[PDB]
Amino acid sequence: AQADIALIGLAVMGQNLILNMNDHGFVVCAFNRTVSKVDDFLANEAKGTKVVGAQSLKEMVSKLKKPRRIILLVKAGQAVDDFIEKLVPLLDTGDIIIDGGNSEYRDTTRRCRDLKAKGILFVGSGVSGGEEGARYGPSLMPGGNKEAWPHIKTIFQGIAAKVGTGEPCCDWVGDEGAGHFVKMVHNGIEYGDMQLICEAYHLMKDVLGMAQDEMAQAFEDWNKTELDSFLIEITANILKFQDTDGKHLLPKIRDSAGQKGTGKWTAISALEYGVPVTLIGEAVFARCLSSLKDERIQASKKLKGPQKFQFDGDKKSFLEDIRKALYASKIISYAQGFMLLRQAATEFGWTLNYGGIALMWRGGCIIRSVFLGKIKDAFDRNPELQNLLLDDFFKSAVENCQDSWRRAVSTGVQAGIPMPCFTTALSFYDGYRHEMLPASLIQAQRDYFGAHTYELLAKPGQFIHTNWTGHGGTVSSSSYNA
Amino acid sequence: AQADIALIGLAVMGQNLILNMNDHGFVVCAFNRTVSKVDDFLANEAKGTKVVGAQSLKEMVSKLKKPRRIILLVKAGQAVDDFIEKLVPLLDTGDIIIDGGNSEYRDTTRRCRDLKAKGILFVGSGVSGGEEGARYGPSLMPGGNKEAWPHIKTIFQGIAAKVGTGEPCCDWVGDEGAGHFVKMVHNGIEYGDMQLICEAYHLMKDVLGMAQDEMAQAFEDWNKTELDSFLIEITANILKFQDTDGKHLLPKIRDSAGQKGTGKWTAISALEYGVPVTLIGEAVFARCLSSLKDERIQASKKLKGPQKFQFDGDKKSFLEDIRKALYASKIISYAQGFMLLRQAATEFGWTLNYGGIALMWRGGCIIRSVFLGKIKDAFDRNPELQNLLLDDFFKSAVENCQDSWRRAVSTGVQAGIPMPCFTTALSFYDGYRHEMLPASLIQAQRDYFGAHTYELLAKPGQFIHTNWTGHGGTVSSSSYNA
Ligand SMILES: NC(=O)c1ccc[n+]([C@@H]2O[C@H](COP(=O)([O-])OP(=O)(O)OC[C@H]3O[C@@H](n4cnc5c(N)ncnc54)[C@H](OP(=O)(O)O)[C@@H]3O)[C@@H](O)[C@H]2O)c1
Ligand SMILES: NC(=O)c1ccc[n+]([C@@H]2O[C@H](COP(=O)([O-])OP(=O)(O)OC[C@H]3O[C@@H](n4cnc5c(N)ncnc54)[C@H](OP(=O)(O)O)[C@@H]3O)[C@@H](O)[C@H]2O)c1
Ligand SMILES: [Cl-]
Ligand SMILES: [Cl-]
Ligand SMILES: [Cl-]
Ligand SMILES: [Cl-]
Ligand SMILES: [Cl-]
Ligand SMILES: [Cl-]
Repeated sequence: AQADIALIGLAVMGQNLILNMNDHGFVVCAFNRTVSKVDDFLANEAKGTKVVGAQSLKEMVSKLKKPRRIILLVKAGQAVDDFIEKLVPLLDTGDIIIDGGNSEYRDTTRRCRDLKAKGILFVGSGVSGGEEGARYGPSLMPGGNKEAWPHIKTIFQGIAAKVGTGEPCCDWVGDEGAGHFVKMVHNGIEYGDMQLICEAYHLMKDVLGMAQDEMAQAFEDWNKTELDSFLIEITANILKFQDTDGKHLLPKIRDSAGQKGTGKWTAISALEYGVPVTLIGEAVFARCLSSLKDERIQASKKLKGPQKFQFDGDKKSFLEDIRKALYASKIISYAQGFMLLRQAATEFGWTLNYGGIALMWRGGCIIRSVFLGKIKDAFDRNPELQNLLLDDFFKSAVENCQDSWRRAVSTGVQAGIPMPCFTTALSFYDGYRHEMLPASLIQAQRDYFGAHTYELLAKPGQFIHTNWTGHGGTVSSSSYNA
Repeated sequence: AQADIALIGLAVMGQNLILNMNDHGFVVCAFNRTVSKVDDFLANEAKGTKVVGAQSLKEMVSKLKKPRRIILLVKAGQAVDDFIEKLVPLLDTGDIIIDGGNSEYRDTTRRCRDLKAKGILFVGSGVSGGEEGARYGPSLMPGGNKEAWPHIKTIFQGIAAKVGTGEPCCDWVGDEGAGHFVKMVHNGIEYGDMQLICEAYHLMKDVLGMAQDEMAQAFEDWNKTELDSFLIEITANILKFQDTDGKHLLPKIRDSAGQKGTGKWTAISALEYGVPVTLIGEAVFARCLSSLKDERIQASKKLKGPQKFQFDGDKKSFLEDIRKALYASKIISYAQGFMLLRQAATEFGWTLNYGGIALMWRGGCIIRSVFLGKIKDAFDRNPELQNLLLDDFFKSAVENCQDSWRRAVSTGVQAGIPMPCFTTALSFYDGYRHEMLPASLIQAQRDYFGAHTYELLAKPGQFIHTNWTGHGGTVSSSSYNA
């Protein structure tokens, strides 16, 4: 019983998080399905550390101080269940397993309940920050069996990104799958932000005809203002980056985006619970569309765009327009994200601290933005805040960007530039701010062909069927949603 | 053994389909969970028919000619499984159960396999056309256990809508859940169409300031050309329709769209299998957004739109623009739908006849369109057609609408009119026709923060990790999708 904690999984996240814990003075026992990788790790990256290895689960468990604490950082899915099944017979009541991978929240909820019945404390925790964050200070979103929290708080908050006054970007999120749900939403917002950034870049490149380094500079400048954020920052660096041959690397890269599930899950959750998280939807679909690379090559030969477009305006003015469009859309991204969190708390009874979640994102986090503090403030003033757009800071920002936003989109449309996210964000804003929508026509159509019934504005809750054609029956469908 | 067939479920679809079969000379045994409704039906709507009723399943089954044929038209979900469980003990090998409701295809696949093992032939069939279609001639999309097809073909094709030369809008779709899958896609396309129509109506109302009856006329006119279709037709009727007090009915209707699952399922399937069916996604979320009626009233108080917009152009010219925009977007809706069908065939091994499916939609069907014949022709010319937009008829149509399309959207944007479907449709067109997309930047970002690796254009399939920051490690994540 010499090791403070064990970690399973020796890819980018596992190796780096191990070294982080080591640097903070914790003895860590490393393990991996492919056992050869343990030795390779101890002989290289962990060469001069306190890290110890195991050749088997049995051995790994035996090295742990009680209550034993084991972290899993492996590919999400069956692998996590595989390890749990093997560990349970080796563990004692009160022992703790922490899944730090990108697992679906429903899986986490299930595992949490199963293991609790067996006396084992299960934590499902989101980890943000990628390689760098794992190595030096990640954002941690722990949820599950809170009985575990007291036994992991010290390590977790110990290694977590610290901000300003030294406050850790890691606090208990809530019960069962709450941690992984929050992490899911984190990735939804991330997907959205990345896609919007791509659309800005596409406008800079193809409407304004800017050079790679010129665009790098634009992002670098944007990073000093309201758009101050991790993603804007690295985009600037990416645009600057030169390959060993002196040419820029980005233009050499294949334009087919991968995805590993979290974005998709966010969109699916939104659909299942009826939350209009439109940006994430378009972001995921945009990745799918880019995957059709071969099709797009084919299509580019037959489908023509706007034939006669030339940008005849002030490039500098339009660049600023792009900036403001990006800012407003970024705001919608986050607002939708928080709508989804609020909906989850309602669906599952999780007591989520929205302001707190915002604070956890200030460091070691992919969606770190200068305005996360503003989000916290918003929920402080009004914990029941129904939407970020209703808070003054965000309402004002969007109001100030609105003109530029519409200008950028209209121009984009005229130029033939794909802006799935810019447009969906604006459509959402325009939809959400409208007291009357044409959805009443949808109701009329449904009642007309399917007898689904509808309600009058003047008396909501009472459903009616109308004999639209004058030749229909009286027997209608029932009024229900599904 | 006097009845030819039984049907369970006495709401709009069931009552009407029973009367349809009765008119074609088939003796039908009616049943329902709430048995009192059986007698009510025989005493009223079926008062002068050959319909017979049962007071129990046992009694209903005993009235059927072998092989026994039972149709289920009840609310999708558990209720279907409930009846199957109760029926199986009463049935003989070779008997046939037909689920005509809007069931999820995965449920249908499962039921089909389970019952096959028990000697019972299961058909899952989509039914289109609503009340009027059920009553006089529906589109029928039968799939499941093909051993049943010969035993139901006569009745099914008998009551199905007939087109032109008298060909029935009903043929065998494919194995297991294929029928219900096709039906799901049908509803996806339908949701998309309806939402597009609402957006055109919104533009007519709020940009062009047209009167109800004037807009009614516009749709009536549009229904004579390329937009000739069921939904355009009924929209014209709905706009004209006056309540008992002489005022138009539509403006009295509450602005909150319901949904019963199929649209949502389509979008989810699309996400799960990586097909960019963007229109259905926006259509479903638009309904969700409309449901936030109370929130929208609140938001309309705080969130301002474009302050200084006045339409200063030719109304007639812009009305035509809207028409062309609608047409192009409608085309995208169907194109996306068939991409999903193609994907399903691949995923599940279903041998789907795309042209045949288009033909089934020509009558008694909510998405009846004048150009369904064109879709059939396209797949005739090229059964491997990867996308409708690649066919000359559709390529040309979109090419001719393109200008008006962008004009409509750009104007809509400036006026502050929500166009989630118009804009997603156009974004998708612009994305799909582009050989190069900014997705390369997403790949760069992913590799930069998460070491997800990427490929070079010049050598696809070989994944690389780059040390973007110059201070990172060599251990990356693995390259995989999920
Ligand atoms: N309405 C349309 O235009 C449309 C078009 C095509 C297909 N469909 C599908 O066809 C099916 C029938 O649609 P519909 O609109 O006619 O009726 P519905 O409103 O969807 O369902 C009402 C029928 O389902 C029965 N039912 C509800 N819950 C039940 C339960 N728990 N156990 C047993 N029976 C139950 C009701 O029986 P009780 O009388 O005892 O309550 C009634 O007979 C549905 O699956 C629908 O999705 C609908
Ligand atoms: N990469 C990131 O920037 C990022 C950021 C935050 C969180 N995460 C999440 O954290 C976890 C680790 O991510 P990662 O990128 O470091 O690695 P990864 O590529 O997602 O997974 C590789 C690790 O999982 C193990 N593994 C794969 N399949 C397995 C199976 N069937 N049974 C047992 N182990 C299996 C591998 O073991 P072997 O060596 O034996 O093959 C290896 O240790 C993932 O769940 C990921 O979603 C990733
Ligand atoms: Cl991640
Ligand atoms: Cl605490
Ligand atoms: Cl050609
Ligand atoms: Cl339907
Ligand atoms: Cl045949
Ligand atoms: Cl106010």
